[PDB]
Amino acid sequence: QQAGTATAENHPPLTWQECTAPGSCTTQNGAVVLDANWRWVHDVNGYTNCYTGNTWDPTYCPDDETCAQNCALDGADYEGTYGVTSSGSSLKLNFVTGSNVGSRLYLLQDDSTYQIFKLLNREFSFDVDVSNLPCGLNGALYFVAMDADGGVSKYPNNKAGAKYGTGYCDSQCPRDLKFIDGEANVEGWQPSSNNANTGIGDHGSCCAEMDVWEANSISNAVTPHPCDTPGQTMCSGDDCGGTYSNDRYAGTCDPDGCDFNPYRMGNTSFYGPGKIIDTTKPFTVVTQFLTDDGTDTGTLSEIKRFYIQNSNVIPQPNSDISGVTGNSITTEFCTAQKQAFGDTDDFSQHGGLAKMGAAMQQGMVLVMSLWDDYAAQMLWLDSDYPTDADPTTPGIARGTCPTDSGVPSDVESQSPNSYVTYSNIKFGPINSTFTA
Ligand SMILES: OC[C@H]1O[C@@H](O[C@H]2[C@H](O)[C@@H](O)[C@H](O[C@H]3[C@H](O)[C@@H](O)[C@H](O[C@H]4[C@H](O)[C@@H](O)[C@H](O[C@H]5[C@H](O)[C@@H](O)[C@H](O)O[C@@H]5CO)O[C@@H]4CO)O[C@@H]3CO)O[C@@H]2CO)[C@H](O)[C@@H](O)[C@@H]1O
Ligand SMILES: *[C@@H]1O[C@H](CO)[C@@H](O[C@@H]2O[C@H](CO)[C@@H](O[C@@H]3O[C@H](CO)[C@@H](O)[C@H](O)[C@@H]3O)[C@H](O)[C@H]2NC(C)=O)[C@H](O)[C@H]1NC(C)=O
Ligand SMILES: OC[C@H]1O[C@@H](O[C@H]2[C@H](O)[C@@H](O)[C@H](O[C@H]3[C@H](O)[C@@H](O)[C@H](O)O[C@@H]3CO)O[C@@H]2CO)[C@H](O)[C@@H](O)[C@@H]1O
Ligand SMILES: *[C@@H]1O[C@H](CO)[C@@H](O[C@@H]2O[C@H](CO)[C@@H](O)[C@H](O)[C@H]2NC(C)=O)[C@H](O)[C@H]1NC(C)=O
Repeated sequence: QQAGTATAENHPPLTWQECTAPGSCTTQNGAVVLDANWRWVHDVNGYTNCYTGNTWDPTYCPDDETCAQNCALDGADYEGTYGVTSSGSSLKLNFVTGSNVGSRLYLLQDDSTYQIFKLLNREFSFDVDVSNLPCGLNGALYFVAMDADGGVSKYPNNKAGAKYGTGYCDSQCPRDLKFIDGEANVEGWQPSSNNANTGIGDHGSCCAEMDVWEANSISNAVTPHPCDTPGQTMCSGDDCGGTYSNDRYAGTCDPDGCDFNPYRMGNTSFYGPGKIIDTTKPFTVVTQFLTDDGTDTGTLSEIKRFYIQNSNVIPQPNSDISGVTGNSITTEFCTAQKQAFGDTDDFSQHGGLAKMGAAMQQGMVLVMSLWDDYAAQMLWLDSDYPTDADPTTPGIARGTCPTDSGVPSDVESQSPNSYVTYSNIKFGPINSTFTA
């Protein structure tokens, strides 16, 4: 994709902190950028769309390469079109703005380069307000093994780069992306039946993903997802696997992950409105990525979670699922959880924590997003899933929402002013970001 000139691009600023020890932190002046899929794509020599609704225009896009040469990604009116604002260390993502639904943003080191985090033997903390996230919505904060430059050094026909939010990948090997590896996704494009703005092409973009936070006011989950190749790679067709291929398990990435959602793990009292972590008010989420020998070069061995609300430091609750002990993600936990729930252990198949840690070694980009779910209505996060199962069977119930909830047309109409706000990001050594 070319860099368009019709709408100006300016990245909202966002501060965050690096800490060396508890109470000893310094401020980084970051910024965020909107993902390429949200942008106008048009003729590089004019203003005619290359893509409208969910249709490519063959005049500009007779094939993937020509399309990328002929078409430009343009700038974003962050507040007015996309409902994205920032102030100091706070980033607020509104749900519906006009016809736009949510957003996906990346943290920048500079105007052409994503910030890279090396998570091994480190701790990441942030504050969040999920109070205005009802059933069916997901405010996500997570890491993916994207290239820092958005692909530009590898793919000459990508001139837009990180400045325009190119290069996304995740453990679903998403095929909905309009540009992957300097090519458009026109040649095998199939418009979505239920989303007027989207489709699925032959190309997908795979990489490992550490889902630190997927949540609404009902439920949350923390979920690593390994891939066979840790960093960004292209896949083709149904061999991509992931949510939108014929078979989610056909590819090189684990689409399910090894998840810890306290409600799903048998403690419904812990997280939600008025609960131990009371989602009607903001709180702090701390996540630690521990290694087997406690050093920067050890193998990822344990992912731990603490919450802070009203100055009370509260560990993740223990699992109350038979056979599955503790409050953290480890190989033992993941093996046990898949067995107890009767779920396929695709996590182990794609290298588990060892491959997650390999991705962490490559460096990962911070993503903050807000979305609703055309495939599964977020039922996997906040309801009973699958819907044919007995909600009393361990693993089925993940939150309080009914199985009719979360249909995009319903929640976009009923809760347009929903939002998620992330703030006070802190990163550093274990125990450096909070009062252990
Ligand atoms: O007026 C300006 C300009 O508009 C152009 O039209 C734009 C329009 O402005 C945008 O609102 C619209 O944005 C949608 C994108 O087309 C669409 O691809 C994107 O799809 C999302 C999907 O809705 C969402 O569920 C999905 O969520 C992912 C999360 O982000 C991740 O965190 C999680 O891990 O995984 C989930 C599921 O995959 O992400 C996809 C994107 O990958 O939704 C956008 C918001 O509604 O784009 C239009 C262009 O297509 C118009 O063309 C111009 O003429 C005009 O100037
Ligand atoms: C759901 O999860 C919550 C949070 O983990 C559980 O509450 C916690 O239960 C533990 C074990 O009983 C409590 O720990 C104990 O505290 C007492 C008194 O301070 C101390 O004597 C013991 O040595 C132990 O440390 C803990 O206080 C409590 N945490 C909170 C924040 O309330 C709860 O039991 C779980 N509910 C269900 C139904 O499983
Ligand atoms: O964000 C990427 C896509 O996510 C899809 O949600 C999936 C979750 O990311 C994944 O962790 C969850 O895995 C389930 C699994 O499907 C189920 O069989 C097992 O019992 O529990 C796992 C943990 O909840 O799967 C869901 C659904 O595929 C979104 O549906 C999709 O829109 C989005 O692009
Ligand atoms: C981070 O702080 C925690 C909590 O103070 C430390 O964990 C404690 O470690 C001691 C042994 O060194 C144990 O007796 C306690 O039971 C632990 N508490 C908890 C909550 O786990 C931990 O060692 C610190 N990490 C580092 C790298 O210093």
